[PDB]
Amino acid sequence: MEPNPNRQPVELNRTSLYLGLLLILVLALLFSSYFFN
Amino acid sequence: MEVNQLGLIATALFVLVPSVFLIILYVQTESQQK
Amino acid sequence: MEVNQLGLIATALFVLVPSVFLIILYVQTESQQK
Amino acid sequence: LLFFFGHIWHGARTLFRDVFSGIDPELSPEQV
Amino acid sequence: DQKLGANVGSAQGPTGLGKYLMRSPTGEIIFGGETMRFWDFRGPWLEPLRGPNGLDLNKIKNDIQPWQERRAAEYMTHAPLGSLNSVGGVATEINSVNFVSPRSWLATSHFVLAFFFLVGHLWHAGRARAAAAGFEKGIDRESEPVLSMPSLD
Amino acid sequence: TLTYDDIVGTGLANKCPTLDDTARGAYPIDSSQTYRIARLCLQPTTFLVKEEPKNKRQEAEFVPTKLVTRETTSLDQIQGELKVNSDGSLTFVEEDGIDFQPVTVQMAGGERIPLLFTVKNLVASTQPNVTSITTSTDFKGEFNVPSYRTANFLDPKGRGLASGYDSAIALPQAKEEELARANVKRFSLTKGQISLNVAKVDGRTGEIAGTFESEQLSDDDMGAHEPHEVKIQGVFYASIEPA
Amino acid sequence: ELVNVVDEKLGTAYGEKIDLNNTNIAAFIQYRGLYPTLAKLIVKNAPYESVEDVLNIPGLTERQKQILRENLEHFTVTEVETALVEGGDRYNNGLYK
Amino acid sequence: AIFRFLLFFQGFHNWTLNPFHMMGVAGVLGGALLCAIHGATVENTLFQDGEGASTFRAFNPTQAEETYSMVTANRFWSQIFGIAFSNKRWLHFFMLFVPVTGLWMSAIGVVGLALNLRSYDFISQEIRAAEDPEFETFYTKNLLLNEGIRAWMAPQDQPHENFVFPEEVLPRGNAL
Amino acid sequence: METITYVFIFACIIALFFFAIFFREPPRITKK
Amino acid sequence: METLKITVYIVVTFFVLLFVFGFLSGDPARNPKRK
Amino acid sequence: AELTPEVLTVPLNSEGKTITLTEKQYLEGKRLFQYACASCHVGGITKTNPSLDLRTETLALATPPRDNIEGLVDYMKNPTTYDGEQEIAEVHPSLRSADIFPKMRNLTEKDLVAIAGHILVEPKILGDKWGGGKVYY
Amino acid sequence: RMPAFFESFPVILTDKNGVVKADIPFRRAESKYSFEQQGVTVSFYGGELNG
Amino acid sequence: SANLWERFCNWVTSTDNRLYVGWFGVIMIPTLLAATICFVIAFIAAPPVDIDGIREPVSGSLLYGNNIITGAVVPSSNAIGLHFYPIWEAASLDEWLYNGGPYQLIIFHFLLGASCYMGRQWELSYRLGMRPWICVAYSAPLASAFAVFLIYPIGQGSFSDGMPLGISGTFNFMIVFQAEHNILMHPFHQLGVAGVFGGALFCAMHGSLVTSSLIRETTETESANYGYKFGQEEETYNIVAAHGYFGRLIFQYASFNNSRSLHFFLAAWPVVGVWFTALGISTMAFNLNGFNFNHSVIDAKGNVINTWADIINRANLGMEVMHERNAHNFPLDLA
Ligand SMILES: CCCCCCCCCCCCCCCCCC(=O)OC[C@H](CO[C@@H]1O[C@H](CO[C@@H]2O[C@H](CO)[C@H](O)[C@H](O)[C@H]2O)[C@H](O)[C@H](O)[C@H]1O)OC(=O)CCCCCCCCCCCCCCCCC
Ligand code: CLA
Ligand SMILES: CC(C)=CCC/C(C)=C/CC/C(C)=C/CC/C(C)=C/CC/C(C)=C/CC/C(C)=C/CC/C(C)=C/CC/C(C)=C/CC/C(C)=C/CC1=CC(=O)C(C)=C(C)C1=O
Ligand SMILES: CCCCCCCCCCCCCCCC(=O)OC[C@H](COC1O[C@H](CS(=O)(=O)O)[C@@H](O)[C@H](O)[C@H]1O)OC(=O)CCCCCCCCCCCCCCC
Ligand SMILES: CC1=C(\C=C/C(C)=C/C=C/C(C)=C/C=C/C=C(C)/C=C/C=C(C)/C=C/C2=C(C)CCCC2(C)C)C(C)(C)CCC1
Ligand SMILES: CCCCCCCCCCCCO[C@@H]1O[C@H](CO)[C@@H](O[C@H]2O[C@H](CO)[C@@H](O)[C@H](O)[C@H]2O)[C@H](O)[C@H]1O
Ligand SMILES: CCNc1nc(NC(C)(C)C)nc(SC)n1
Ligand SMILES: [Ca+2]
Ligand SMILES: [Cl-]
Ligand SMILES: [Fe+2]
Repeated sequence: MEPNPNRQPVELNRTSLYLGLLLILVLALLFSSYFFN
Repeated sequence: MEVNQLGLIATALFVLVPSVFLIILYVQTESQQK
Repeated sequence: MEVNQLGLIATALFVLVPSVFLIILYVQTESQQK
Repeated sequence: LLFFFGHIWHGARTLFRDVFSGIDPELSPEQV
Repeated sequence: DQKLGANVGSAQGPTGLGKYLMRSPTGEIIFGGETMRFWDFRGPWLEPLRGPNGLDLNKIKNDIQPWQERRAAEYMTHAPLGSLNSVGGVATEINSVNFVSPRSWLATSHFVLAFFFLVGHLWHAGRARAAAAGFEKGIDRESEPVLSMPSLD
Repeated sequence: TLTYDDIVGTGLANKCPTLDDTARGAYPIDSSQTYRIARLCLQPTTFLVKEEPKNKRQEAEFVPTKLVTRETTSLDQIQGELKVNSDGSLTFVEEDGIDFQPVTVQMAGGERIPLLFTVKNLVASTQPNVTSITTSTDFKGEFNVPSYRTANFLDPKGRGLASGYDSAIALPQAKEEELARANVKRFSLTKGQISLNVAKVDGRTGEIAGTFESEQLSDDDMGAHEPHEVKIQGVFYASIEPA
Repeated sequence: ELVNVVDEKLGTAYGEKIDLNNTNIAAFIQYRGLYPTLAKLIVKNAPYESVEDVLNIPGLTERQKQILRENLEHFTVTEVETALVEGGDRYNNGLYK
Repeated sequence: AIFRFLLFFQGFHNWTLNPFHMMGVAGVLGGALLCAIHGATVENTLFQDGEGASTFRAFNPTQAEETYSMVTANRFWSQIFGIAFSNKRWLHFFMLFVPVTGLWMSAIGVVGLALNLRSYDFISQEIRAAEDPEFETFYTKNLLLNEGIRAWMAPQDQPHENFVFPEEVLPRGNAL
Repeated sequence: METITYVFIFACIIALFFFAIFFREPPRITKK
Repeated sequence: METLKITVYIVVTFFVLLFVFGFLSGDPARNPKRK
Repeated sequence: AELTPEVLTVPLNSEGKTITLTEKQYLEGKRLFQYACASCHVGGITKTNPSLDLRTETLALATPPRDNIEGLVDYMKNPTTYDGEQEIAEVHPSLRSADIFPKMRNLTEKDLVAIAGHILVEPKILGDKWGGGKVYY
Repeated sequence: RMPAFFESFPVILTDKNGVVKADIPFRRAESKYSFEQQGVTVSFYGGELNG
Repeated sequence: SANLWERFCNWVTSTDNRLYVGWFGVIMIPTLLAATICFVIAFIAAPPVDIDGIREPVSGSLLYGNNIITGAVVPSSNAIGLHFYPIWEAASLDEWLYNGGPYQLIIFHFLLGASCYMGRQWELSYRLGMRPWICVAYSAPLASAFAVFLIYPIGQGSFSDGMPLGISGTFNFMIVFQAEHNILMHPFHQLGVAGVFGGALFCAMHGSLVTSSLIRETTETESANYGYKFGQEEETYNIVAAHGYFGRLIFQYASFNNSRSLHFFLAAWPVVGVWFTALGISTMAFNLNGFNFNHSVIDAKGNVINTWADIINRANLGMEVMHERNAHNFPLDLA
């Protein structure tokens, strides 16, 4: 097979990781109360 | 108390899954040569 | 039935956690230049 | 009982650090 | 038990199936108990009790003959159960009756032989096919077949 | 006439004999000559299980069900005296025979309903004044329905009535009042109703044929739960002889 | 109240003597000359309202009646219990050596 | 005297139902497989280094070339099983791992049976079996086999306990 | 809830199987 | 139900024929050298 | 701890008189008992009818008494039911039926006495084991 | 008493000399020691059920 | 088209297929897909099965109260015995699931396919020019499934006595087997455990000896595995150093130096041992059981002096006396 030429690499910088996690964790702090209801 | 049984797992996977996502990327980014 | 309440989450994290581990590595390996 | 295995492992890895990674040459065996 | 005054035809066993007589899957009257699995057994001693629908409750009720009673007793106490050291009976039995049915000896000996021979078959047939085409002694270091085939990858 | 081999495996063995379309006669009763039934036989055709109207009592009906076991349903070799009565009626009184067969049928839900389809101790009767047995000469009476499982039967945990465990030995320090019902085995005994209505007579050989309908209760499982009401429809064949 | 009729029966005459209306046939093998012939007659001849009614089984030879009279002290009689009589359990209750 | 040790463990500890004993066997059983399977793969994937049929003599005690086609073996299994080795160094390390790990697990299970901390029952199962008399699994069945083993053995197997179990107290099915 | 958990893991092992057989690293000769 | 029997039977015949007519097709031939 | 002649002293007849077997008769009986009984009476029980055993007490309450050499011997010649009210020589091995149970043809009065002696001696040695079944194995 | 080894154990009652006097039977068919046949009774001293 | 059928036969037999669908495969692939697909559904949703023919259904599927460890696919009814019970033999599926129909559909297709799987392990070896016999190693584990799934049932008179398809169901097969045959006391089973124990043993021996005598070609902080390239000419370990060590552990002549003789032994041992274990189950399928030393050693008076053989009998009686609670109506267990 021929190495498909439509692929690029993927990236996530450290700051994005942080901004990401901050969002996941707090949403979790916001919705857990309603999940346990 | 009288809470929901699935609440714990709903909260656990709600945090783990997407966090595990980001982390997989960040680490694979971080280790890209040059 | 009359099972353990934590059984579900014990099994879930028992599978997720280490699988997530391997996966983080494999992908960061896989993306190393050269 | 699990730690025993660690001891046997790490100990060995200390007395055989040299041969770790593999061995090499000659063909001496029987004949002091 | 029939001699003790029990009505075999209507006797109900622990499970509600029929201590002495029950029905097979296609309707025929057979002996009850774990023996329901052997309802395909036919034999001189037992046939005269069979009717057009299987065991006849009337013959069983008054046509059983003594020679049959003792035949059933003989055969009951000579089932093909025994140990290697020839101790007739169930594995938990006591020593005394030194016996192992000829039918057990024959059957086992011949299953072993029959088996190993099937291995023998596979073995000698596998050798013959490699011998013919000619490689039953190794892959030609030079022309290694696999090496000329595309990578399945 | 078919020997055993001529029936084996055909399922034919679980079928009460039949009379031809011709045989629609009448058999005579001497009333001064004892008679007996040399062979009564009952073949089920349908098993209907009355459904529990849920809490909303709205009147419940019987529903068809699938026969999950196989062709092992028929009762055969029934026998007893067919005494003639003062008023000129006839009452059959069974003595012995393959008078019961454990049957199991499934339902809409998937529920298996086991019953001990039987006619033990039958006491069937007819109309007063019955000189000769004509087509449709109704027989009606009761019988006994003994517990499905007998005294010695042990549940999956070893508990039994005549034998077995005293309690839930798997839960050594559990409260017992709640388990009461399932540890203490009870042996149920009940009555049943059946009616054999003739359709084919044959005074010649004295062998009548017909169809029956009987009702009884199903297994209560050593009294662990309530029994279901069952109705059973099929056909029968009887051999009347002076004797 | 739910009670195990059998374990309860063991608190009555049954449980102390051969019950002519319930006890299984093999029980008669513990007394001289009762087993085969008589035990069958006793069991076969339905329930009894009183131990003596046994002496009344139709046909009993004069000698049998003699023997019966001798062993009456070992018999009793109680309400017929279905759990113990159903299934023909009195001719074979599933117990052997 | 060892077979009773086995029977005992079934009967009293219901050892066969233990996660660790299972791993144990998966390893010993699985280890005796690698053994057999690797051996045959080698003997029937050999190069010809002799003119005889008895290819045993055709072996170079003094290294040099691989005596069997590692490349052919790979393709074989890769087409019959779907998966196949391709790194003798790993294939051989794997062979150390499988049975040594198995036995280690079977040990832990026993270290737990010392305190009697066994894997005897499944509570959810027992609870349903109590309330409902028609529920039956191959598990409940087994537990009854254990009861019999314990009741009929305990007497002559634990003499110091001067056990006396009246015939009427001995658990037994019908007829047997 | 338990049934679902048992079937899920099973379904996951079969998925693994697939990928392992059909998406392994092609096994390359000599050069490496 | 009497149908399924028929179908199953057909289906098994197919494959069993495919099998016999297979090794029959000069199978010894198929292999690396001597054929 | 041995098979003394004290143990081999078993009741000969109903009137108390006894006989003393010898280690030869014993072994011989034991061999004969295996040759023509074990088949169904292994260990003192009765496979084709577990309700009647060879326990001495069981034989005592038999009818007539079969708990002595004389008794058992008669039995091996003309067998009866526990109440004696019926001869069963047709479905039970015995001398009067050796044509039907060949194993009983060789058997001579000397042999019958040994077999009988064995039955009274065994429970003396084994005890409860002899009568009961698997419960005692 | 129940030896630690046993998950489940039978109810057997003996006197001082260790003679089996009463028990809870499995197969009642021939029970000689059922609590019923023996008139077994129980009395308590000290505690909730005292007296 | 060089000729359709001519082509078909070239594909089937093609050695260029990712998975070698062979001639044997044409039978294998379908039978194995049926066995597998029916099993998975059964194990998950099948309803209770009257295994012992006494109308006492044993539910063994997940959705009906079982977990992975307890759950299983239950054997066909005993009412059925050895009779063939194809779906088209039942008034309905409801009837078929109750008498354990799925069991037969599974065992028959599996045993069928697992054989062809052997037939295939030959074929591919042929199309590739390699010596046969690998398939002969696989004859042992197969000959076992056969013994446990078919021979034993034929011998015992019913498929209901075949090993169940589940974890606990298997322990049941074992515990009961032991009680009725006293297998632990049978030569063939012992040879079986020697082969299995031995196998695992040797598997560890080889595995270690070799792995421990690998020629160094790797860094101190690099997987020692990389020191091997797929498609090497020379060996990756010093089989002379290996033999040098092992010969000194025990003693020289008690150690292998011929890799070919080593590997033959390595294969021969387990396969031969398991062959006997399979012949054991196939032999005790006709009631020729293990040694019965019950009451052998007796003292000077005649008293019975117990041996461990007797303590084993008690444990066996417990199993005998309790298995199949309600299935027996008579004294002797002849079935
Ligand atoms: C990778 C390569 C692997 C290669 C593996 C090769 C394995 C080869 C196995 C080969 C052969 C197995 C042979 C079995 C022979 C059985 C002989 C036998 O049954 O003979 C039966 C006789 C009789 O036993 C006697 O049986 C007797 C009585 O029966 C009776 O006799 C009485 C009167 O005498 C009464 O009449 C009584 O009622 C009646 O039942 C008495 O009870 C005696 O007391 C009792 O001792 O046998 C005895 O005594 C026997 C004492 C036997 C010890 C047996 C060991 C057997 C197998 C061991 C395998 C070990 C493997 C180790 C491997 C290690 C590393 C690999
Ligand atoms: C690829 C091989 C294959 C094989 C070997 C089998 C084999 C079997 N299946 Mg199966 N099956 C398969 C694929 C296969 N199946 C597929 C793909 C499906 C999905 C549809 C099924 C679905 C299925 C079901 C649903 C059932 C089976 C069942 C069975 C068993 C049936 C027993 C029987 O009566 O039929 C055997 C029939 C014969 C032996 C007769 C064929 C005779 C042939 C050789 C010759 C006929 C002569 C011909 C007319 C002359 C030739 C002339 C020439 C000029 C061409 C049997 C072991 C049943 C079962 O498991 O019961 C327990 C069952 O219920 N199968
Ligand atoms: C809905 C439904 C159906 C649900 C569930 C169904 C169900 C019942 C599932 C059961 C599964 C289950 C839970 C099982 C429990 C047991 C278990 C998995 C325990 C796991 C934990 C465990 C044992 C830990 C430690 C012990 C241990 C290391 C075990 C290892 C086991 C193992 C994988 C062994 C390997 C076996 C094996 C086939 C190796 C093949 C190797 C290879 C392909 C050989 C071919 C080959 C040979 C050569 O010589 C060469 C040269 C080459 C080149 C080559 O290729
Ligand atoms: C009643 C039956 C009804 C059946 C209906 C189906 C008919 C047949 C086939 C098509 C259906 C899809 C099949 C998927 C194929 C595949 O993945 O392999 C694709 C590869 C690629 O090659 C290949 O693919 C080539 C083409 S290409 O890559 O598609 O272009 C093609 O030319 C070549 O011949 C081929 O080998 O094919 C093979 O190597 C042959 C595989 C055989 C199948 C295996 C079955 C094994 C069962 C095992 C049991 C366990 C598993 C249980 C799972 C539930
Ligand atoms: C509860 C619930 C749920 C859940 C579920 C889940 C979570 C799932 C998952 C799932 C998954 C995650 C799955 C997966 C799958 C996979 C598959 C299905 C695969 C396959 C494969 C194949 C098939 C391959 C191939 C092969 C092999 C391997 C071998 C050989 C042969 C062949 C070739 C065949 C839902 C949501 C629905 C809804 C309702 C509820
Ligand atoms: C007791 C009952 C006995 C019944 C016997 C029934 C026999 C029925 C058919 C016999 C058929 C022989 O059939 C003939 O075989 C040869 C191989 O030898 C096939 O030839 C075949 O093999 C070659 C390779 O050798 C392929 O390249 C070719 O495409 C293929 O067709 C013929 O195409 C086929 O027609
Ligand atoms: C090559 C190392 N020597 C060696 N020797 C032996 N000898 C026995 C007897 C254990 C097979 N085994 C091995 S490991 C299969 N290796
Ligand atoms: Ca309901
Ligand atoms: Cl059962
Ligand atoms: Fe190797």
